Amino acid sequence: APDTSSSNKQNFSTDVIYQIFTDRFSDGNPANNPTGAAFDGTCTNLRLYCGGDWQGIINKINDGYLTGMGVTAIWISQPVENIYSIINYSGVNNTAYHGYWARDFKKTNPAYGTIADFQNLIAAAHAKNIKVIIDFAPNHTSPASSDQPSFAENGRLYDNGTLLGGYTNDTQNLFHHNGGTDFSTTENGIYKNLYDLADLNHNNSTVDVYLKDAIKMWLDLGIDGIRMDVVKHMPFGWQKSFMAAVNNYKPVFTFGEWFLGVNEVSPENHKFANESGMSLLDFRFAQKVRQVFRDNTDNMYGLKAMLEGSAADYAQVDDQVTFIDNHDMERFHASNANRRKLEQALAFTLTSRGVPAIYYGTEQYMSGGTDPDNRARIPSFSTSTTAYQVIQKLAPLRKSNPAIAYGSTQERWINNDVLIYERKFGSNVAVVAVNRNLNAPASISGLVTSLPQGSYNDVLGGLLNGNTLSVGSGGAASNFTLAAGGTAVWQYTAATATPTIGHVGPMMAKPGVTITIDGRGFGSSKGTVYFGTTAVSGADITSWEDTQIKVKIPAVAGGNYNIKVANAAGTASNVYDNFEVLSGDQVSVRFVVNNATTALGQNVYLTGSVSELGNWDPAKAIGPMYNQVVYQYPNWYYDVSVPAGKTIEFKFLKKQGSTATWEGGSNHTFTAPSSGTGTINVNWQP
Ligand SMILES: OC[C@H]1O[C@H](O[C@H]2[C@H](O)[C@@H](O)[C@@H](O[C@H]3[C@H](O)[C@@H](O)[C@H](O)O[C@@H]3CO)O[C@@H]2CO)[C@H](O)[C@@H](O)[C@@H]1O
Ligand SMILES: OC[C@H]1O[C@H](O[C@H]2[C@H](O)[C@@H](O)[C@@H](O)O[C@@H]2CO)[C@H](O)[C@@H](O)[C@@H]1O
Ligand SMILES: OC[C@H]1O[C@H](O[C@H]2[C@H](O)[C@@H](O)[C@@H](O)O[C@@H]2CO)[C@H](O)[C@@H](O)[C@@H]1O
Ligand SMILES: OC[C@H]1O[C@H](O[C@H]2[C@H](O)[C@@H](O)[C@H](O)O[C@@H]2CO)[C@H](O)[C@@H](O)[C@@H]1O
Ligand SMILES: [Ca+2]
Ligand SMILES: [Ca+2]
Ligand SMILES: [Ca+2]
Repeated sequence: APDTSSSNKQNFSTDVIYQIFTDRFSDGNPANNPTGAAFDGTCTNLRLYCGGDWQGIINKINDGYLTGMGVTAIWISQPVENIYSIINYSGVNNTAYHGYWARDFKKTNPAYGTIADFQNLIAAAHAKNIKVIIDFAPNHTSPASSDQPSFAENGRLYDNGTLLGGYTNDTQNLFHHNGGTDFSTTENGIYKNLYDLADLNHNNSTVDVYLKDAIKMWLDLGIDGIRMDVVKHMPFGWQKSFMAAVNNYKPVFTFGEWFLGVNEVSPENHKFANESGMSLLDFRFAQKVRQVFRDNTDNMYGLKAMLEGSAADYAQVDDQVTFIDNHDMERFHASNANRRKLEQALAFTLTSRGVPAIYYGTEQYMSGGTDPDNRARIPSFSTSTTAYQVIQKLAPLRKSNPAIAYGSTQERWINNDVLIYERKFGSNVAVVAVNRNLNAPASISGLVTSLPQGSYNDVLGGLLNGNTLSVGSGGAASNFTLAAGGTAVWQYTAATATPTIGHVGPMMAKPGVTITIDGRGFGSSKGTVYFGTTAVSGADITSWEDTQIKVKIPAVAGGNYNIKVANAAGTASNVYDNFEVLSGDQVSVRFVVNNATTALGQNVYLTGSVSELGNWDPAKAIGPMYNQVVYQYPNWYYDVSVPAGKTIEFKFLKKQGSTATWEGGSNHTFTAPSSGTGTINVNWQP
C-alpha cells in the first residue's frame, strides 16, 4: 500500500487530524446519556455531560461532514471508563465528560458507548479511510482525597471490574503520596499529584504491567495512533519502556502533550521528543502562531525563527503535531476579531511541516475562553464557512503533494508582516505566501523559488485573496501584489526519479519488528535497506513499492542508526537518522545511587554496558538524575528503560557540561527483571 493509505499507522504526516471532544460533538445515541445532575442536553452547563458519543462520530463520518472537509484522521477523548462521581468544586458540579478521570483502563466510558460501539467506530472510520487516535492518560486515575475517602471515587483503579486499590490505605503503593506539584521543577511535577488527581506509581510492578496490558487491548481494537496525556508528568524512562511495549507489539503513531508557554523553548522537551519513542504536540509552533497571527506579540521574523529552530532541535520535526488551539487554551478566534486571522493561521498550519491537528469547531469560528468555555457543543455542521473551505482545499495537499507532508522548509521572502516559505521534497514543491497585515498590501519583488517556469493558480482559488504567480527561468517570480490579509499557495508535483525517504516509523524498536519507510522514488522492485552499514534485502523486506517499504529490523546490536535505502538499480537515497534499535524487550528500572556529592551545576548521570545506557559514552549517559522527591541529595535516582532480563554493568558520573568524573572501583552489576519493574540501590564508589 502507498504511504498515504489509511492503513498506515506509523505515519500521520500526510494526514490532517480533527480533534474531537466526544461529549461536545454529536449525540448519536440518547439512550447512553448520563442522567440527573450529571447531564444537560442543552449543553449550557459546560461542566456536565452533554450527550456527545461514538455513534454521533460515526454519523458525522457517514454523512460526509469530515470527509468533505478533508479530515483524514480523528483524535477522540480517552475511551476508558471514567468515574461516575459528580464533583462539587466550590459550589460548582463537575463530571468526567472530558474523559480524563479514568477508573478502569480496560473498559469503555458507557456515555461514549460500549466496546461494540468502539468497534463500529473503528470500522466506520476505516471504511472512509479515516484513522482513529485515542487519548490515553496513564499518569493518573481521578480526583481523590487521602484523608477523606468518601470524596469522589477515591481515585480508585479497577482492572476490568476487579478493584486493584484506591488512594486511601494505598498499602500496595499503587499511587504516589508525595503531595501536590507546584510545577517548580520537572522532578516535582512528575512524582507529585497534578492538582488532586491520584498520581499513579509506574515503579509499582502491578501498575506497570496493568497499563501495558491495557494499551494492548486498544491496539487490538484497531486504533491507529495514541495521544499521551501530560507526558512531562510521568517518568521519561518509564514512558520509553511504555513506547517500546507498544512498538515491539503493534506500533502506532504516538504523540504526547508537553505544554510550553509563550516564548518557551525547552531543551528537555526536545530531548524527550528525540529519545522517548514518541513525538509531541508542537506547542512551540502553536504559541508562536498565536503571537504572530492572533495576539500580535511577535512578527514573521519570529515565525521564521521558530520554523528554522524547531527544524534543528527536533530530530523528527515532521512527527510533531501542530495546532492553533485546543481544549486547554482560549479558542483562536475571538468574537470581535477578523475571521481572516483564524483562516490564515489555519492555512499556515495545513501547509507547514509536521502533523496538523484541528480542534473541532474551529471551522465554525467557535469562540470561547479557557476551560470549560472552549468546549462548547459544535453549533453547526455547515460546509459553507470560509474556514471549512480553506481546510477542504489544503488538507488534501498533504496526500497529493509530498513536499507538504515531508518537505524541508525555507524562507524565500520576508518582512514584519509577510512570510513566503517553500516546502520541497524530490520533484515536488509548494510555495506559500502569507500577509498578516489586514490593512496593508505588500509589493513582492525578488521572490525566487524552485518552481518550474510557468503560471501557477492559487490553490486557494483566491478564497483568501491569493493571486496567480508567474515564474520565469531560474525560479524567479515576476513582481506581484500580495493583498492585505492575502494568503496564497502555489505548487508543482511530478514523479521523483531518485529514492527519497520522507518518513520512518516507528523510530524505536527491537530486531524483528517491522518498520515503515515512506517517501518517493523507491521503485516497484525490491531494493536494499540499510541500518547503518548493515544491508537488509530479500525476505526481510516484507513489501516494497515506490512510496512505501515494509522491512524487519535486523538483529544488529542495540544503538542509534542511520536509515537509508537503495533501489533495485543500486541508487542510494538520502539518510534518515536517529533510528534506535533496542537491545530487546524493555522494563522500567529505578536506579538509585547514595552519597553522590556535587557542586552547584554539577549533576549525576548513569552510564552502562548496553545502548539503553549509552554504552559507556558520557555524552550518552542517562540524566541528569533526580535528588528531590523520592530520594534527597546526596542520594540520586532515575527511572530507566533497560533490556529485560539482561545482566548489565554500570557506573555513575558527575558531569558539568561535557566534563565527566567517573565512579572509582569496579562496575556495579545487576540483571534486569524479565518483566515488571525493578529497583537497584547502590553506593557511589569514590
Ligand atoms: O570506555 C569503556 C569502559 O568504560 C568504563 O571505564 C571507566 C572506568 O570505570 C573509570 O574508572 C575510568 O577509568 C580511569 C581510571 O580511573 C584511571 O586510573 C586510569 O588512569 O584511566 C582510566 C580511563 O582510561 O574511566 C573509564 C573510561 O575510560 C567501564 O567501567 C568499563 O567497563 C568500560 O569498558
Ligand atoms: O532575491 C533573493 C532574495 O529573496 C528574498 O529577499 C527579499 C526580502 O526578504 C524582502 O524583505 C525584500 O527585501 O526583497 C528581497 C528580494 O529582493 C530572500 O529573503 C533572500 O534570502 C534572497 O536572497
Ligand atoms: O536538585 C537539583 C540540583 O541538584 C544539585 O544540587 C545540589 C548541589 O550540587 C549540592 O552542592 C548541594 O548544594 O545540594 C544541591 C541540591 O539540593 C545540582 O548540582 C544542581 O545543579 C541541581 O539543580
Ligand atoms: O480534573 C482536572 C482537569 O482534568 C482535565 O484536564 C486535562 C487536560 O484537558 C489535558 O489536555 C491534559 O493533558 O491533562 C489534564 C488532566 O488530565 C480536564 O480537561 C479539566 O477540565 C480538569 O479541570
Ligand atoms: Ca449519547
Ligand atoms: Ca505523575
Ligand atoms: Ca532527522
